[PDB]
Amino acid sequence: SPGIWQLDCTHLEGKVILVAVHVASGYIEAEVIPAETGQETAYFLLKLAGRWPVKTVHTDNGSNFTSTTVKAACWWAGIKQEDGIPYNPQSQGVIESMNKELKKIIGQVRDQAEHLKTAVQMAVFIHNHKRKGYSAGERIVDIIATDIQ
Amino acid sequence: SPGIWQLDCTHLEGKVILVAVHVASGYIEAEVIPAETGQETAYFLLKLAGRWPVKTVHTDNGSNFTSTTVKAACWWAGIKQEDGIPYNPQSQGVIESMNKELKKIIGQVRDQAEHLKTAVQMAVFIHNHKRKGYSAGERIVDIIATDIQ
Ligand SMILES: O=C1Cc2ccccc2/C1=C\c1ccc2c(c1C(=O)O)OCO2
Ligand SMILES: O=C1Cc2ccccc2/C1=C\c1ccc2c(c1C(=O)O)OCO2
Ligand SMILES: O=C1Cc2ccccc2/C1=C\c1ccc2c(c1C(=O)O)OCO2
Ligand SMILES: O=C1Cc2ccccc2/C1=C\c1ccc2c(c1C(=O)O)OCO2
Repeated sequence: SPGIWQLDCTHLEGKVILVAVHVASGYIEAEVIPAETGQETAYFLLKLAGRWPVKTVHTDNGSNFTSTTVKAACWWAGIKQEDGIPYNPQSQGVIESMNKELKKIIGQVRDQAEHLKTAVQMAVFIHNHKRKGYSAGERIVDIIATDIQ
Repeated sequence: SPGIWQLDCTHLEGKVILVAVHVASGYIEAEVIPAETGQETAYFLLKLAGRWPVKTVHTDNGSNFTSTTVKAACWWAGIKQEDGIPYNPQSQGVIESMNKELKKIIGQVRDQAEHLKTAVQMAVFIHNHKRKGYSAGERIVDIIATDIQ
């Protein structure tokens, strides 16, 4: 489980927000794209895996699970690509809650930037620094450092 | 020490690659932009500081040191913005070497993707995972984990 991430795609302002959550910590990275394609999802996973030791990804839907470009990036980066089926139903709920909480934060900051993408990165920052006690950013570093050592 | 990063801007294919290096580990994040502006540097620093606990940044040149947009982002994210002057000249030489090494990796992958931005993220991945013995990605997590405790 230190290597497990989940993809999640949510919509705001006619645009798509692609999120990766590190399931054990709650830590996230996110970006805005005009629409979810395999091309964009593949690039996002390549960025993530160069930054954190991503071993497994639960993909967000069957189009990205099937996408040959996503499978190419998962092969390149050494990621085991998995489906995203909430074989555990508390999964659907945790992700829904995250999207509602991210959108709330986005609305709390939205007036401080012109572009949605800036607001989304402000919300990533506030989410990862929030203590709840340790923050998600502290949790992920502690988890992965324990895994190394 | 655990919160110190250095900005570095290098050029390839008529484009600019903006790099942040975590000085104690060598770990990097990077992006391709059409040219270095305060706007893009500000956005890049907001992304970085949402993902790692960025306390101090040595800016790469005086235009980004002066930029009011850069200063806004550093204020928003809680980053101490510093000049980039190698009061220790070892610094310049280290950054030069990194740019040469990154360009070398980029050339090694360049034919595997159409777009430079993809090649640069492949190079970020190879650089962060290279063991030296620990990799930069391992060093950064160990340093920050040690700091949290
Ligand atoms: O062919 C491959 C192998 C590979 C391995 C890992 C990641 C990407 C690619 C990849 C292509 C590609 C994919 C998405 C992109 C993208 C490109 C590109 O060709 O630059 O550009 C932006 O989003
Ligand atoms: O260790 C990590 C990795 C990480 C990734 C993303 C965000 C924060 C962190 C982080 C630590 C942290 C450090 C100093 C702070 C701070 C926090 C925090 O609250 O997250 O809050 C104020 O000064
Ligand atoms: O005014 C502020 C306060 C602030 C605080 C933190 C980061 C950005 C901003 C910021 C503006 C901004 C800056 C760069 C951008 C950007 C925008 C934007 O307005 O969306 O869009 C992409 O690069
Ligand atoms: O702990 C971290 C944080 C980090 C950030 C970026 C890249 C790697 C790492 C990393 C660990 C790591 C884990 C498993 C590996 C591996 C490495 C590595 O070599 O970096 O190499 C192959 O299997």
